[PDB]
Amino acid sequence: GLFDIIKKVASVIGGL
Amino acid sequence: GLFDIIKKVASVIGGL
Amino acid sequence: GLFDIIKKVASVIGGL
Amino acid sequence: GLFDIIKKVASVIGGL
Amino acid sequence: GLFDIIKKVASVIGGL
Amino acid sequence: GLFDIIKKVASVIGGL
Amino acid sequence: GLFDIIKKVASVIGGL
Amino acid sequence: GLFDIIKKVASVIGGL
Amino acid sequence: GLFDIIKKVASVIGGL
Repeated sequence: GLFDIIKKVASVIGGL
Repeated sequence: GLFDIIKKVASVIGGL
Repeated sequence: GLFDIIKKVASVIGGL
Repeated sequence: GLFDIIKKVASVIGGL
Repeated sequence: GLFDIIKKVASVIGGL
Repeated sequence: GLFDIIKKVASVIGGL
Repeated sequence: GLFDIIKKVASVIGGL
Repeated sequence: GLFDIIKKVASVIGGL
Repeated sequence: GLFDIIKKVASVIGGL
């Protein structure tokens, strides 16, 4: 039982 | 039992 | 039981 | 009477 | 009577 | 009568 | 004789 | 004779 | 003879 919401985000990823 | 919200965010990731 | 909210944020990650 | 010029721009909007 | 020029700009908006 | 010029700028907005 | 490798990069250019 | 490696990078360029 | 490595970096350039 978990709730997760990722919303209205923008990113410039130099890593990963 | 957990609630997580990540909202209206932006980033320039040099690490990772 | 936990609530987490990350909201209206920006960062320039030099470490990680 | 007004002049407006938005030129050579790029952005990563976390808000709005 | 006004003149506005926004030129050669970039941003990572965490607010708004 | 006003002149405004915003030129060659960058920012990482934590407030707003 | 030179070696050049540009790898896994992303950018938001306000200039140029 | 030179070796150059630009790796896992990101930037928000206000100048240039 | 030279070796150069620019790695896991981020920046917000206000000058240049």
